[PDB]
Amino acid sequence: MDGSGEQPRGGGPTSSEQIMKTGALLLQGFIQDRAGRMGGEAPELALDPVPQDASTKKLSECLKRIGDELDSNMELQRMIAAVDTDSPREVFFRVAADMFSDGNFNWGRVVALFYFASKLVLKALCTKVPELIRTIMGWTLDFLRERLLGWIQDQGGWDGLLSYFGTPTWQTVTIFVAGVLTASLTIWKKMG
Amino acid sequence: EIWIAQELRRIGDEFNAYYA
Repeated sequence: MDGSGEQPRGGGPTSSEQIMKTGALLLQGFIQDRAGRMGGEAPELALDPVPQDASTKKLSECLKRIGDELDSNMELQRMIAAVDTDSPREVFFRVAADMFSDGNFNWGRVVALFYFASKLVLKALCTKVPELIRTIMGWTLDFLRERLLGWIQDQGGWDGLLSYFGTPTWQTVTIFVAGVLTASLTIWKKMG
Repeated sequence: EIWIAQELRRIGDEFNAYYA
């Protein structure tokens, strides 16, 4: 009966928790893909069910390539290497609130945060500490459930992100992302 | 938050071990 009813292409089910669940999957793909650059520990067994979903796959693709391209600039690269890894939560909290004070829903404040987060994850991974890797992920989702979820739901899920992915004049977008990251870092590294 | 991050941390692992 319900299916026999008139439905415009699809339906409108609860995407509130759905979006949250998608975030947990997205973070996995992005981390797993980049973690492969470390090698492994001899996969005698391993669990490979093969990613069935193409949504997260496509999203991780663009994120991976962009994040990888954002490492070409040795200028910003060395700037990250000049960070103070004393207070992991405080550093993350600062940059989280920093790009929130203005309340600018430019979307870039999210993708920029992803690059910063992945850099920290990679750094911790190089220290051989899986524990912290799980902690950073929890913090990333923490802020997401805190306020981000409210903005993602409003835009109809990750539709906004899929529409934010442009191409023309992408160079300016690159400078935009770099500038945002630089700004927060400038307020962080205040002489020490 | 603190409690929220814990549940989310679990969710992150929930989906992690779902594909790896």
